Amino acid sequence: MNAVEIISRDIYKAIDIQTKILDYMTKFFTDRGFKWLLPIMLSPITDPLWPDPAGEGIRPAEVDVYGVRMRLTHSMILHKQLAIAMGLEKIFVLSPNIRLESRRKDDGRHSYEFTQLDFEIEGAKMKDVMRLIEELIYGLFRKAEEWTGREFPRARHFKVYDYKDILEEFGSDEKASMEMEEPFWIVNIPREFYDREENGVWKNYDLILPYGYGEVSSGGEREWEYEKIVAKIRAAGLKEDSFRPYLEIARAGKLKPSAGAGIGVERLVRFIVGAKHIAEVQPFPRVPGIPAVI
Amino acid sequence: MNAVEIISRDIYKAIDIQTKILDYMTKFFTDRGFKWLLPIMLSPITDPLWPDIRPAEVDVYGVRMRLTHSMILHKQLAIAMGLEKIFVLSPNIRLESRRKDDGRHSYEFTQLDFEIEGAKMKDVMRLIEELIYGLFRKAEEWTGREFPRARHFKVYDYKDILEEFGSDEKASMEMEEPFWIVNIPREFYDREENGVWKNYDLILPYGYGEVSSGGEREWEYEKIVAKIRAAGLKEDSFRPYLEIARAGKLKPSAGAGIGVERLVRFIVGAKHIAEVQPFPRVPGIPAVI
Ligand SMILES: Nc1ncnc2c1ncn2[C@@H]1O[C@H](COP(=O)(O)OP(=O)(O)OP(=O)(O)O)[C@@H](O)[C@H]1O
Ligand SMILES: Nc1ncnc2c1ncn2[C@@H]1O[C@H](COP(=O)(O)OP(=O)(O)OP(=O)(O)O)[C@@H](O)[C@H]1O
Ligand SMILES: N[C@@H](CC(=O)O)C(=O)O
Ligand SMILES: [Mg+2]
Ligand SMILES: [Mg+2]
Ligand SMILES: [Mg+2]
Ligand SMILES: [Mg+2]
Ligand SMILES: [Mg+2]
Ligand SMILES: [Mg+2]
Repeated sequence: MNAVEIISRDIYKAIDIQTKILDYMTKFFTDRGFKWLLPIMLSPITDPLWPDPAGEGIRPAEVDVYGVRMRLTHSMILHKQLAIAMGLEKIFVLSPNIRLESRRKDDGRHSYEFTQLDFEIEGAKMKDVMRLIEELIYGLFRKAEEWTGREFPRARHFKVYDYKDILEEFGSDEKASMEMEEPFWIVNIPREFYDREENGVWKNYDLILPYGYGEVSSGGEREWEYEKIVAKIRAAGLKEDSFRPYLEIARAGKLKPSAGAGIGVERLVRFIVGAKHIAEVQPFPRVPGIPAVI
Repeated sequence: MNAVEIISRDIYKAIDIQTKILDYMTKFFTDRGFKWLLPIMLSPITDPLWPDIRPAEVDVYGVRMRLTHSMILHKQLAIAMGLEKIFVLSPNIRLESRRKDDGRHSYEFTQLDFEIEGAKMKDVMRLIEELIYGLFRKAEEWTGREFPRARHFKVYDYKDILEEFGSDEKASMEMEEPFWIVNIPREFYDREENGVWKNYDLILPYGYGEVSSGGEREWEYEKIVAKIRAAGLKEDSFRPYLEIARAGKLKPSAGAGIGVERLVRFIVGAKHIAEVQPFPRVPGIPAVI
C-alpha cells in the first residue's frame, strides 16, 4: 500500500485489544517475580534460525557500528542465556525482531518486523514452561471473552504431539492447525544448537493455535556445555566464528541449565480479533518480501 | 571488558529497580486510556535529530531503510490514524561519537515515547510532573532513600539557561530538584509560533542531566517544508510523511519521550549508564556482545 492508504485503515479495535493483551501479559510475569529487561537490536551475534524446519535459512540484516559489523536481532535467545548467566533467575523482554523473510512466507502469519514476549527461567524443565504457558493462555482467553463478548477455546491444558507424528498424520503443522479446534503442542523438533538434545530427543515445544492460525509460541530447555554446543554448530555447517563471544562464555563454563519461550504478540492479537492477515493489526505493515513505504 | 567480564558484573539491584519502574510507567499510561503500540526499527523515514550524525542504514528487499533515530514521525502518523493517545517502549539506535561517552549516553537505548491528539505544551508538562512525583514517592519505598520532593518544577527559558549557566548540563549540576527548559529551537516537527517554540526538556538534578524532551507539533504542510528546506535537509528523505501532510491528514498534537535507562540510572544512583545495562552500548566502543 501507499502512505495515505496505510493511514486510512480502521485498526482501532485491534490496537485496543493489543493494549489489553500487553497489560495482561506483562503483569502475568511481573506478578511471578520475573525481571523486565530492555531489548537489544544490534550485536556481533544473533539467533541463526537454522537448522529449523520452519525456515528457509535467511541471513540477518547487518550494519557497521564504529567500523564493526553488527547483526540486527533475529532473536534474543543467546542474550537470554547470558542474562541467566548473570544471575537474574527469571527474565522477560518485549523484544522486536527483524527477519527479512521471502515472499514465500507471506502466509498471513508473518511480518518482517515483529515483537515477541521472550522469557527464560534458570533451572526449568520443558514440562514447567509448558505448564506456565498454558496458565497464561487459559487466563488470557477468559479475559478475551469479556473484552470481545465472543467465545474462545476453553481448554486448561493442551494435547501433546511428537513432530514426527504430526508429519505422518497431517503432513505439516499447517494442516494440523487447520484440523484442530483447540491449541495444541508440537514437541521434539530437531533445530538450532541451543535447544537441548539428549540421545536423539529434543527437549522443545511449539504452541499451535487452532483453525489454521498456526504457531504462536516456541521454546525449549537449553544446552549449556561447551563441547556439546560446538559439535552441534559444526554438524549443522554453521561457523564457530559467528558465535565467538558466546562460545567464550560457554568455554569458561558460565552457561547454566535453563528453559524458556517466546510468544508472538501480533500473532496473538490477530487470533483474538479474528483478522485474516497479520498486517491488519499493525499500524505500519511489514509484509514479507515487500519493502514498506512507511 | 571481554565477554566473560561483561557477564561477571553485579546488576541484579539495577534490573530489580528497572522492573519496578517499567511496571509503574506502563500502568501510568494504560490507566489514563493510552493505547500501547509496538515499536518499529526499520523505515524509509526517521527523526533527523537536527538541527539541535546520520542514521544507520540497511537494504531491505533492495530498498534503503533507516534504523530508528526516534519514532517521532510514526507517532504523528498514529495520531493521524485516529488512535487519540498512544505510547510505545521504543528502542533507538544513535551512533554517537566517542566524545559523547559522558556517562549518560549509550548508542542503543529505549525511550517511553508518547503522543496525545489536541494537547498543549502545559498539558504534557503537567502529565510528566504527575508521573515523576508519583515515581519518586514509590522509589522512596523501594530503596529506603529520599528523593526530590517538588510537586511542580521550575520553568526556565532556554536563553536564560545559556546566559546564567552556559548549558543545561551546568544547570543540572547546581539544582536539587527536577526543572524544565522551554522554547528551544530544534527539529522541524516541534511547533514554532511567532519565534517561540512550544517545546520542553525535563532536566534531572545533581548533574544527571536531561531525562525527557517533547513538544507540540507542526501539522501544516507548508510550514513543515519551509523549516526542512531552511535547515538544509532533503525533502526527499521524508517523502511518504510529506505526502500525508500534503494530503491534509496530520493533526495538532503534543507528546514527549522519556529515557528509561537514564531514569533507572538516577533512581539507583549509578555513576555511568553502562552500569544499569546488561549489555553495555558505550559510544565509540563497538559492543563485544
Ligand atoms: N516473521 C514473524 N512474524 C510475526 N510473528 C513471528 C514471526 N516469526 C516468529 N514470530 C512469532 O514469535 C515466535 C518466534 O520464535 P521463532 O523464531 O522460533 O518462530 P518461528 O519458527 O521462526 O516461526 P515460523 O516458522 O512460523 O515462521 C513465534 O512462535 C511466533 O509467534
Ligand atoms: N544516546 C542516548 N543514550 C541514552 N539515552 C538517551 C540518548 N539520547 C537520548 N536519550 C534519552 O531519550 C530522550 C530522547 O529524546 P532526545 O532526542 O530529545 O534526546 P537528546 O536531545 O538527543 O539527548 P541529549 O542532549 O542528552 O544528547 C532523551 O531525553 C534522553 O532521556
Ligand atoms: N521523543 C521526543 C523526540 C526525541 O527526542 O526523539 C518527542 O516526543 O518530541
Ligand atoms: Mg515456527
Ligand atoms: Mg520462521
Ligand atoms: Mg519457532
Ligand atoms: Mg543527543
Ligand atoms: Mg538534548
Ligand atoms: Mg532532547
